[PDB]
Amino acid sequence: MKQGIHPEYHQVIFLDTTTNFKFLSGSTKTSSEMMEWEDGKEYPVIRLDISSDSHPFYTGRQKFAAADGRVERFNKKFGL
Amino acid sequence: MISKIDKNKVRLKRHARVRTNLSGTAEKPRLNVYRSNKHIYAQIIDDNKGVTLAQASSKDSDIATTATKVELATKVGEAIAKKAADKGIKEIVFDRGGYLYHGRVKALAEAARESGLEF
Amino acid sequence: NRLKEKFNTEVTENLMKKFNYSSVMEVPKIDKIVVNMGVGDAVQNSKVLDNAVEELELITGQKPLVTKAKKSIATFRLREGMPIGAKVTLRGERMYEFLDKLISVSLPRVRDFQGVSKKAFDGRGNYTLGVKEQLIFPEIDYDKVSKVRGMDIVIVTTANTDEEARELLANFGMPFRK
Amino acid sequence: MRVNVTLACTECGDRNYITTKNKRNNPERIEMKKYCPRLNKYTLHRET
Amino acid sequence: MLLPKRVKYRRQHRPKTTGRSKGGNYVTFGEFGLQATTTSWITSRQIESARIAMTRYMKRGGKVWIKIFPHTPYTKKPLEVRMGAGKGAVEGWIAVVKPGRILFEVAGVSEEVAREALRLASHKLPVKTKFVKREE
Amino acid sequence: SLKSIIRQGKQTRSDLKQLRKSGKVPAVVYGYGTKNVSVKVDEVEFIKVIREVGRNGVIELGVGSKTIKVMVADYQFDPLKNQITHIDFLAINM
RNA sequence: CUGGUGACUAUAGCAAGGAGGUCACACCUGUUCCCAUGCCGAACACAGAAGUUAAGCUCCUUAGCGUCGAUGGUAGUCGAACUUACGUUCCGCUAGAGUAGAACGUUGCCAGG
RNA sequence: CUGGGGCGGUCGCCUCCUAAAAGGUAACGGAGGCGCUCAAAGGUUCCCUCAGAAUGGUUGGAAAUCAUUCAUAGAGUGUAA
RNA sequence: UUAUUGGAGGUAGAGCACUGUUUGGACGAGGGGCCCCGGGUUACCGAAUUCAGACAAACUCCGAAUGCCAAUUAAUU
Ligand SMILES: [Mg+2]
Ligand SMILES: [Mg+2]
Ligand SMILES: [Mg+2]
Repeated sequence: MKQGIHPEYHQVIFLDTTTNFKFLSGSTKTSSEMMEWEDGKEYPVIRLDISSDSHPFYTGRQKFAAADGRVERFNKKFGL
Repeated sequence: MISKIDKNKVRLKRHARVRTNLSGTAEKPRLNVYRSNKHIYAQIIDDNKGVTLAQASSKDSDIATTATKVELATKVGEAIAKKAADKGIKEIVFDRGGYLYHGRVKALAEAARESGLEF
Repeated sequence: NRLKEKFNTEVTENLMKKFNYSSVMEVPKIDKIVVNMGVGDAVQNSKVLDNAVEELELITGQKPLVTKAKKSIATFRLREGMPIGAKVTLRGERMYEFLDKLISVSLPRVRDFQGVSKKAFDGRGNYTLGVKEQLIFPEIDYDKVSKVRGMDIVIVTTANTDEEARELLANFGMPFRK
Repeated sequence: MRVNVTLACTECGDRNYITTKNKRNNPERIEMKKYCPRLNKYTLHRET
Repeated sequence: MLLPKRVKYRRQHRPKTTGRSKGGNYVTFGEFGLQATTTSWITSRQIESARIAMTRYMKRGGKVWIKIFPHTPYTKKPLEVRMGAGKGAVEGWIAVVKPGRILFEVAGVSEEVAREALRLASHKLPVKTKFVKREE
Repeated sequence: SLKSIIRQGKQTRSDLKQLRKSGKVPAVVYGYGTKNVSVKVDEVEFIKVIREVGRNGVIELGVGSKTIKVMVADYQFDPLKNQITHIDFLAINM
């Protein structure tokens, strides 16, 4: 890599706040918050609202039930 | 699927283009350098007669030793020059073989110059 | 090297068992990742290309190579040699880090994410992914970005066929639409 | 090139060479190193 | 009226007419065909006249193949002009036919019908002709 | 399936013209088990034989003393004259 | 036999099938240094050797394609005689196309086995 | 100059065809260009290979930039051939 | 001058590998009149491809006869 032409890039810990999942990957993001790692080093921490672990599609969790059929809704609504 | 190029074929094309303007006469024989991942080979050649006057290589037992490839290259260059001196060859035209004139290839060339072969 | 470690151990084992590869060398691998942003708007305004370059530089962590038009097209008001795009080629550690982030963080951040298309293969075991916005990538900030812009991510694999490529990406944990 | 140019040696002032240039492309007086016979050495020659 | 849609050169040297036919001397698409025994230019008009005559007799039950195409343009000077001052304007399009050339091919009819149809065509054409069949 | 033939020497243009007028057809014999031989065959006899054997039918050729089974590899025909100008015979390995 | 480097119009190529790896050649492993990327150690360069014949590569088989290619005949044509015929005749030369066939190279020098 | 003259057209140079496989060869024969341009679009050294098509991919449409494969040149070569 | 040998060159003829011209077959990349994001089928099939057959002063994968240029070349003049 040419010197001085590339943005500063450093190992940072990406944390999923929802599921408390921590992984270390390179980024040009700088975080004031820094967290310890399994290895004897401390890296800046990037907090993620959602991640592969948390995201519904990845998990396959169904947040909402499927829409009822027209026959089903009719019977349920009027109790018939 | 991405194809991987054969490095020797690419350099050979480059060699052929160099060879158009470069040939070895008996008076001024061509010094060909072939460079592999592990070894460097040098031959002094007379193109008119299509004959090789002298040879030196890292794979040769005398030259073979534990050294960096550039260090070996210097040894090959010194060896070929001494052999050329025995055959009365003082003037040669350097054939880079299509390889860049840097590092190992250069070291062999420089060594031969220092030994007394005139480029 | 979390993604690389998985590839070296877990992924290699899965692929060689699946396709009965005689040699480890046969096992498919991702040669490179190229991120391409086409900016025809740059023709109208040079700044638009400059903003894109910065975004790509932040996303990939390496300076992009500006792409100049091969030919002039009147409809696009394009002149040959004009800068209309930027590209980055990611290789080695940088590639794995970007790919792991894409699957782990950037792809989740995609709005209304329903998985990536399974049909996005050239037929030669090479996969191209299109991102609607660069806001999905974690580094990019919404305040900083004046205009939301999409990107093309091309993942080049040594795999001869798409099916082998699909397995490699699935082993990496790439989401698929199915 | 739209105009004829005469290059004069800076040292001796000799108009050793004549050349052509595009005035719009090269508005300034062009300068280049040229062999000067009187000096018998290469010298800067500038358009008059 | 058969004619080339475009040509690189509208004014061309007139074709050599001496010699024998280079190609198309065998019936290849039909059961029967008309063979030229003499040399002449064949105009687009002549082809059409011969074609219309043969199709009418055949009643369109059979299929007609026109082997010759009028590729070459020919020029004519404006009337009452002196010589020189350039070549004239294109007047027509012609095919050079030499002895042996099959002008037309017919199929989907009995020989008797074909012989009459080709006879009717022959009378519209400058060259002398002979009725011919596929040879094996 | 048998037709007699006669061998030929070096021929001038006039000779071949006289041969075709006589009704004989110039021909050559080549293939497996035979060196190239230039031969002449009567047109009428050839036509009768080929009708019997067909276009690709094997024919017995009386090439001098020897008899060689041959096939018509190719033939040259004059459409205007309705005459076969030349015949190529290919020897068939048996 | 292998490799380097030359000669030759592809009969030498392409494609398809198969085989091969102490050495050699690669792929490969890294980027500390020389050196490098209009971004990228991809390449180039260099330092190496954990792994691998997968590929390249080398070898073998083949005639599908490409290439080569007769003999015979034909077109054309020099000359001559005859003619004015979209000609004829004789003599010499003699294609193109196509056909049989050839062909999955042949070799020089140097260093290893 | 001129298939009489006038009128019209033309006049130097370059490329092709006519031109009859050396060269040369005419008509008011058939076609086109030139009266420049470039300070690199010159020199040298090193490095590199196209057009097009198919497929995958967002702004992006037949066609922009990206990727793979095929592609022997159908590209390019300042400007006619 | 002829014989012998070597060479330059692209005409006649021929051919369609290129650039154009062209006839008859099949055949479709991809949707419209047509029958379902849930499939079909009686234009165009224009892209393209393929088989067969023709054309060219300014087309050429080819390619003569002659003519031309030569030869420490022989015969005759
Ligand atoms: Mg000439
Ligand atoms: Mg001539
Ligand atoms: Mg001709």
